Amino acid sequence: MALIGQTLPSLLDIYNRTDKNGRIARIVEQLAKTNDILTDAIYVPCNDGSKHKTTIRAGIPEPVWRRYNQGVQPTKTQTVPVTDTTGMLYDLGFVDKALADRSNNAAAFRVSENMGKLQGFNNKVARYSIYGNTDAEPEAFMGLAPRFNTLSTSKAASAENVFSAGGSGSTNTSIWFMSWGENTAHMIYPEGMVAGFQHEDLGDDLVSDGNGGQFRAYRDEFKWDIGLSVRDWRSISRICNIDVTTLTKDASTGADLISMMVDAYYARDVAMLGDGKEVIYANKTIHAWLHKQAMNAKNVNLTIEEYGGKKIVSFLGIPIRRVDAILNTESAVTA
Amino acid sequence: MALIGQTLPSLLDIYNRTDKNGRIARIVEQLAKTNDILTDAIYVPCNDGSKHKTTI
Amino acid sequence: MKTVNMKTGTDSFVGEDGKPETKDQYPWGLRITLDNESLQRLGLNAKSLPAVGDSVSVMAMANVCSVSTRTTDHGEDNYVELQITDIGLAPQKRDDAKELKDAFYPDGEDD
Amino acid sequence: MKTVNMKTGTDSFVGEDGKPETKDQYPWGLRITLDNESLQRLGLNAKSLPAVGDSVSVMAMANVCSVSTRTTDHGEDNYVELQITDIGLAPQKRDDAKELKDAFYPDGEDD
Repeated sequence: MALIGQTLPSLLDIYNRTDKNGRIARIVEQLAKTNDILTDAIYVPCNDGSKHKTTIRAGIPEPVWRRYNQGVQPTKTQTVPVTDTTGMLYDLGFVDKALADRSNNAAAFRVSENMGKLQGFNNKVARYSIYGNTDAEPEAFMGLAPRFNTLSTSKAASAENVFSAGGSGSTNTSIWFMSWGENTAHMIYPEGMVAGFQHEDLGDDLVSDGNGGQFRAYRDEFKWDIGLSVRDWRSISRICNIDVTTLTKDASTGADLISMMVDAYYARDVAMLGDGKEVIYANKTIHAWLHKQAMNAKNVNLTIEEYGGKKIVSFLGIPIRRVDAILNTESAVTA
Repeated sequence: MALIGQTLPSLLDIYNRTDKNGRIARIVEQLAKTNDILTDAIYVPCNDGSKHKTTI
Repeated sequence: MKTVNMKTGTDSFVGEDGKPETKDQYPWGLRITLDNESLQRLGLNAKSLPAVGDSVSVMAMANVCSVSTRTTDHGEDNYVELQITDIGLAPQKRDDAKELKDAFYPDGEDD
Repeated sequence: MKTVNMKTGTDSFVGEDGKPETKDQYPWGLRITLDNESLQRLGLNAKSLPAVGDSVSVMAMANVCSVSTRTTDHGEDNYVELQITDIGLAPQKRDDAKELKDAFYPDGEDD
């Protein structure tokens, strides 16, 4: 145990994913443990080469009545830009050109690496896209969270509920819904992922150094960069809560339930016309929580025979999707 | 030193609306904060040149 | 260039500031991208420094400010977040000088 | 974005000079047009103020200015004219904290 923290493909791995009695491919295939996500969004190129500028409008006053002559002063309209930046990520891949052929058929190998690494990548993108930064950049999202107004423009974003505690970590997540057409930007060159390609040169070895270099192999990488776009803010609608315990009291009861969802829905539309559709996000747990809590409100509800309700996937009847949001944002609504 | 609450479009406007990577307009267009209303009404011209009398 | 806003001179005399006069630069907005300017010609003696502030229509809140020493002809640069009123400039201070301040808007530069 | 130059930690430590760090911003040129950056977050105590400077690789001339107050999150803006070497930031001063981060240019915006 003197030193060294190693990486790169080793015979150990290729011997783990292989088969006995042959086989050709890897026993179709390798399964399981990692969450899967949506978004599933739209991209956008264009402008400027950085930032994204955009505008909105600042105030629009004012006309005054004429008294058949009294006209005096002209008036105007103003605006102000805003924008923000983006960011990129990419490591790289390696194999030992020889071991890729031992046993034969390396294309399936690099395909396994493809699908898996892709999974981890997009996992990361969904994890950090929805929580902003005070860090080494891309991008920003939670920055629109803190409540009341006049210190920022929340309101239509921070309808929300309160409670939990701000001094201890537990537990209370959040639910989101914001329209698309309010894009995500990429710098003017190809889009996310796109890899693909290949290069076959020489090492470049491990640590010190290793004792030389020079050897042909397969090497390549997948690159990806993104940056959300406010474009126009009013599509976003956010809620603080709960923490699952207040939603235990409403298991079927009707004191502090989740029906503030309706409020959030009726806090968006002007318009602001567009862009085509909308969607609402859940963190799993809160999804099913919403189901079980909804099927039994003291109010309307018919449900002949029998329950527990044709999935949900409605309300109203805008489709819901599930996200991998953290299960602990503490309070952090107002500190 | 300037004295007045700016009537007319000072360059601040033309530089906020601006044009970068060209261009012509703002990506259709600029949006946002003005509330919406209806009315959306019915209109009529009224005898005579004003008023409209009627009686009850 | 240009009228609305600032114009010279004030003219920054012996012992006073130059918060006057612009009323108003308007009271709604924020600012982060483009440029400004400030400079004038003959001075007299020693240390001077401008500043800026803003509020709603009058006074008084946060600032930004800067520092310089004696020379003839200069210029720095821009500003960060502000509400809107910009009573600037607010120059200072001592010695005995009686001439000419500055004005703001586009370049500028040198040849 | 990006490396070249600097990074956190700097880190001013308790209450230090702030000369950090090394490698590199290089000493020959001139600049008047584009952007810069500086900000952070987790602090604890008291009064701060950064600076810049330059000459020939070491000593000891020129500055601009800047000053901040007690908060956890900030940032102002840019420079104008420089000799060329640009040491700095040169923050200061009193009380302690620790872990007080920074990280010095360029590109980068907010909102």
